[PDB]
Amino acid sequence: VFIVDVKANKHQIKQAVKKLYDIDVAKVNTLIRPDGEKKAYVRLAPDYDALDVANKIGII
Amino acid sequence: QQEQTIAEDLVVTKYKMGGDIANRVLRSLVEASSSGVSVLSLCEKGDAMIMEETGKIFKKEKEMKKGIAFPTSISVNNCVCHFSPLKSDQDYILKEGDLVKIDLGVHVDGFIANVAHTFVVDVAQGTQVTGRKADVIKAAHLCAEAALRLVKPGNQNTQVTEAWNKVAHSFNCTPIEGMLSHQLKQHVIDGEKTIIQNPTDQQKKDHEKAEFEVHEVYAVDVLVSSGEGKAKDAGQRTTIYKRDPSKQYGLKMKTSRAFFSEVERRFDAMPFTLRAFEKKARMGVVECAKHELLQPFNVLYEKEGEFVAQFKFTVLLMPNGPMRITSGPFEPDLYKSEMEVQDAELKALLQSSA
Amino acid sequence: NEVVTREYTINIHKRIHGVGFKKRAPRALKEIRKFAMKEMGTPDVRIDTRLNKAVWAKGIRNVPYRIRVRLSRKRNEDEDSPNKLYTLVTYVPVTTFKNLQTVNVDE
Amino acid sequence: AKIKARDLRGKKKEELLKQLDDLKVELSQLRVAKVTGGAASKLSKIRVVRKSIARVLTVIN
Amino acid sequence: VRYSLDPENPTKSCKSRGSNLRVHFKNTRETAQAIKGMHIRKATKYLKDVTLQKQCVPFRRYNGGVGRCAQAKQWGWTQGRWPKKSAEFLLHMLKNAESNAELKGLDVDSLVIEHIQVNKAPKMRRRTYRAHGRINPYMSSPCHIEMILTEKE
Amino acid sequence: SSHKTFRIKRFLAKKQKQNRPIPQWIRMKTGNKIRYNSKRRHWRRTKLGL
Amino acid sequence: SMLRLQKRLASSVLRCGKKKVWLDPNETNEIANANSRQQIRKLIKDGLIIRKPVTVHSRARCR
RNA sequence: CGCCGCAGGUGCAGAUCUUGGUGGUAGUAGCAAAUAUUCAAACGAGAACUUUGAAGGCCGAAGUGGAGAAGGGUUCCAUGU
Ligand SMILES: [Mg+2]
Ligand SMILES: [Mg+2]
Ligand SMILES: [Mg+2]
Ligand SMILES: [Mg+2]
Ligand SMILES: [Mg+2]
Ligand SMILES: [Mg+2]
Ligand SMILES: [Mg+2]
Ligand SMILES: [Mg+2]
Ligand SMILES: [Mg+2]
Ligand SMILES: [Mg+2]
Ligand SMILES: [Mg+2]
Ligand SMILES: [Mg+2]
Ligand SMILES: [Mg+2]
Ligand SMILES: [Mg+2]
Repeated sequence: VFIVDVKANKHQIKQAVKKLYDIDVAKVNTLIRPDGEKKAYVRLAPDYDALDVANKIGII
Repeated sequence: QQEQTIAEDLVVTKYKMGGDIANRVLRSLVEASSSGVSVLSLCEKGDAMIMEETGKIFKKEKEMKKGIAFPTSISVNNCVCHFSPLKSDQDYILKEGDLVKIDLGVHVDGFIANVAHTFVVDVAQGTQVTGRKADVIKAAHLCAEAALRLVKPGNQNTQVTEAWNKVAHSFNCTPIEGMLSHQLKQHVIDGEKTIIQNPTDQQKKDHEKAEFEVHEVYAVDVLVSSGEGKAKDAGQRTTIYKRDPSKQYGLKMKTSRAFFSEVERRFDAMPFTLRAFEKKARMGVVECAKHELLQPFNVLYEKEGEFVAQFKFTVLLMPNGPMRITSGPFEPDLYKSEMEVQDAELKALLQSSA
Repeated sequence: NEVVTREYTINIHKRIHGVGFKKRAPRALKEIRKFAMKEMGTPDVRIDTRLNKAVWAKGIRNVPYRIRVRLSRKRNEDEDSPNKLYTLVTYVPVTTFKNLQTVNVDE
Repeated sequence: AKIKARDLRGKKKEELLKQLDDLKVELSQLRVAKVTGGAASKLSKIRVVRKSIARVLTVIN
Repeated sequence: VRYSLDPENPTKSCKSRGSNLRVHFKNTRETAQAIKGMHIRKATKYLKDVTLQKQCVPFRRYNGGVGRCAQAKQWGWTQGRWPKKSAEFLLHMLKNAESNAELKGLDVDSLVIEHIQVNKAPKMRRRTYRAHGRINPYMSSPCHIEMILTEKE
Repeated sequence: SSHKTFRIKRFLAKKQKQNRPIPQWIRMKTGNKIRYNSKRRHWRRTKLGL
Repeated sequence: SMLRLQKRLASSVLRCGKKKVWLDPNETNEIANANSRQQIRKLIKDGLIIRKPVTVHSRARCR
């Protein structure tokens, strides 16, 4: 789960996550929060684990 | 009313041998601590020695649990206490002339023997270590002897902290702000009978005015800094946690529920380390801490270049003189200070013993 | 003795006479509580839940004419309360009320 | 340990973009620490890194 | 703080005070005049009787529309009531007053309410809604209370 | 309503973020003269402009 | 102490109404510790929450 | 501030005067549309009103039910006061 820019579409979020974190993502769901910030649920590839990607990001 | 105490001679004996184990593992730690070693390696081998020794002792009563009462914590010149790096975390390399501070705890029947010591590594045989770091360890050692001498039921708890402040001002040092020693009963390291050192207005009013009572266990703990007395955080992961059995909450995570169950099986009531688990443990610990099911033991830092020393040990209170079951290997022959004690009471207590 | 237990029959019809339809059954339990206060001298009266059902068995206005209760003076078991004794009023089902006297019930 | 525009002006475009990229990575980690508790030291470094990003971009432009 | 009617012997006197207490001024004034000059034990028993409706306070000044009662014949009056909130507030102030008495050291078995006064506190404002789109006040009338007890026997 | 435009939702987002108490440390600032948020809005009491 | 959340959760887990939810009056503290639907499921399995039967509306008189 | 001169947005009881404040009325009118509550326990300083259980009732499928449109805009949901 990420807080992304309000102008970024699903394609931009998909490429940004791949470039910044060197992982492959399956799909991106997008909503805009009531406070105005866009939130992206970024599902990862089956061969990638979100648990240890969260460790290397530092949000565990 | 059903809680156990030192009234049993079998409790006396298991205190002594558990303290002897705690002393022999500090001795093996201080001998193994040479240049080029890793603090992570030292902590994992120290806890491995504790686990096998506790398993091999008291094998005739295995309904209870014997093991770690406090994880092996090794802090070096910048960390106050509660330090235990993980495998994924960065390591520290030990160099020449660095003073390191090791805390350790062993338990039987939930009753706990606790001990710490500060010592410089790679010290040449028979030589002298000087500097502003060589008097903070001496003042802390005099604090440990002060606690040993005057620990006796019939004294006010405030006499301890004023004595430590007096010897600190004599040595031009100060204690660590808001450090608490504790009274130790069965499966308890956070006893309500607590001793404060370096207080302020806010902590003094939160403290309790109490008098020491006969036939119990104490863990006198002194933390002396040669600097100013500032302890904060610089973004290091907190590893040591302790379960709080008074509170509970409905966990919403499967991994946090499994992690909490693992705490119940292994370290149910006493502090532990995340090293014993780690990929799922780091996730399962933050949500339990968020709902205050585990009390974090935060790592503390000071300004770079300052130096702190720890000295703590369990002391048994019996009316015919208190006794020591855990001791740290310190020698004043190779350690001297540039400033001496000028108080008559302080020089009297270090001379006299029970 | 203050741990006494007795059987009483309360003329609910007598004490409810004149009360309106929507106040009859609630007034019956106030008169039962007053009955226990007078008979046992205890300010604290606890109506049993089965007796509450018996009073309300036929609705809010068609309260039974007679009820057979048992009054039990007991120690409060809570020293913090002002009252040393309380009366527990239980329900006693009876086929008929003829020739029924106020009797003493042993332990 | 700071970055000055005075000594940035000798740098080429390639290493200027490298220095900007490292600052952006550092800031993204500082935003991570901000929402995961972090520390007062890392929170106060957010403005310093943000100023450094502005400094590098000003010299580039 | 500056009381009115400073005690003749401040050594043998204890003081209690409350401000902006959310009770009716008119009810509390009548209750205060009833317990004035009473012994501390007698006033405590009297205020407990008022809440139980065994003794009543006579409404002498603010008696517009106040009904009659049989217990008002204890006083030389006909109108009386049983202000529960006023009796409970004065009971709290009496417990505070006697607690100040043990703190000063004078014994509490001979205290007499020599002074008691109810002042009007600043009004709190609320609204009520009337027939033709009108808003009218629904103000509260809180009160300050001060009392002085004195040792005498 | 559930159906809304992006412009309206963005407007309500700003009003939501704006409707919050002032920080406690503001009272300690030098020459504050601020007691409480005078622009606090409740949904039932005062309606928004739109 | 206040089992409004637990009664609401139990009705959704049992797929019945709050009329038909029976929380144990003796194990009030055990119910109050359940803040998730899965905890409600454990209580239902362990007999601390029972789905009450339908009120009898017989058709014997009609038949 | 007094004295010699100078200059006025220079004197209040009214104007169903303007603004602000406060009384008597007055602890008064009143808190009366749609049948209805009761017992026990828990938490809690405190319970007619909260919660749970047991009763007795009402809406009676054109509902006091389950969902939506417009409108509201966080009222949603946990915890705490
Ligand atoms: Mg969408
Ligand atoms: Mg009149
Ligand atoms: Mg109206
Ligand atoms: Mg209108
Ligand atoms: Mg409206
Ligand atoms: Mg004029
Ligand atoms: Mg005028
Ligand atoms: Mg005028
Ligand atoms: Mg005129
Ligand atoms: Mg009236
Ligand atoms: Mg009325
Ligand atoms: Mg009907
Ligand atoms: Mg509907
Ligand atoms: Mg709600």
